[PDB]
Amino acid sequence: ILAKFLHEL
Amino acid sequence: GSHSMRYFFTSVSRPGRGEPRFIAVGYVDDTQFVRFDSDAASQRMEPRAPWIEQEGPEYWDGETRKVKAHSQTHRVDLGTLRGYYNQSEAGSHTVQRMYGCDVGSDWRFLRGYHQYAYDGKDYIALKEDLRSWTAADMAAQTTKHKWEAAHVAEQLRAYLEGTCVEWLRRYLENGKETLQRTDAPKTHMTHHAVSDHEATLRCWALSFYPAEITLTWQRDGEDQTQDTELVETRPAGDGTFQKWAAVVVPSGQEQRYTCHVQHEGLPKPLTLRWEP
Amino acid sequence: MIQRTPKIQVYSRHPAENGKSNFLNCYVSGFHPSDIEVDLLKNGERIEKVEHSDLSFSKDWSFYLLYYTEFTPTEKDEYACRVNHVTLSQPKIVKWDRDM
Ligand SMILES: [Ca+2]
Repeated sequence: ILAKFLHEL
Repeated sequence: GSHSMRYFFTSVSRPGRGEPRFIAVGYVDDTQFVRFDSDAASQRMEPRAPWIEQEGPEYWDGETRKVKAHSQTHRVDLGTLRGYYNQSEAGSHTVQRMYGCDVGSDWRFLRGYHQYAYDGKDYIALKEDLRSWTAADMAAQTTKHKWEAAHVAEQLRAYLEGTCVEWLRRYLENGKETLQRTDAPKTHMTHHAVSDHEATLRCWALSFYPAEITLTWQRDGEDQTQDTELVETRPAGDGTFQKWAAVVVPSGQEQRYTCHVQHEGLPKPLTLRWEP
Repeated sequence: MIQRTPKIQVYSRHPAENGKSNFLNCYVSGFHPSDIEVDLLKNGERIEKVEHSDLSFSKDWSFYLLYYTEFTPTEKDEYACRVNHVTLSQPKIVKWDRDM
């Protein structure tokens, strides 16, 4: 499964 | 023995007001199991292996939500990076991201990854302790500082050591008939005259899985790189891989050369000699 | 910016046997950026039904793709992959060799 969220750069 | 789950994301900007293209693919070991492509008709995460199709609508709905959210993050990031590098709107630029986890023979966590690139070069990556970052340049240092302040590494670490490993184990189980197989290379050698005083010997490894393989030529038992050629390992298209290595030799001296093959599928390295 | 020209291999899925159905592959790899055009050719003419893999990339961030189509090799017919990319002045044509 993919990560649940990513932080912007 | 060991296994990995990896996701690969590419985002490409298009000039002016064109929207960026976003592609996501996921792999267990060397087997692709899902894909998303923003240009494609479905606008959904799609299966690419038979064993993932048994996941129900909740899986596909959740993964499609998440992959869309991933694409939105990369859209913003393309904008941020354009400013950081002082670039115009006229050109196309590319962000790539890879993340995932490896497990050992016992299926316990071995290592985790999260790497990011801009315009084909390393931008920032998570170090192996999963607590600290390596930044390529001044722009990436800005991102490092923001990600430090926001405790991003701690959040990733939870994913890489927890969720990633658990789902990898589930996939390994559900896809056991095809993921837990190794296919040893079928090997052979071919020979062709290249003049009246030289000949090519080519050592072939076919139909193997996983992709990692080593082919090496020896002359009288001594490693030989002079006058050899090795191609990149390549997909056959049916889930296995192919590779060859070749050496140019004096005519009549073919028997001095051996090709050596190492692969997880072989209980011992193979040695081949031109046998016709 | 780090740009890279494509490596190209042209090959069959199975060992070629003349008059037996098989798949002709063109594997393009090592390239950056990702936009690429690939044509599979029989005796210089485009082959009509060609499929391709999903874009992915390698450990050095360079991209790779497989293009493939059904074909039945014979001793006489010439097969080739023709590739265009921003790094190239003109399209590169690689001819199929059944022992490569
Ligand atoms: Ca745009």
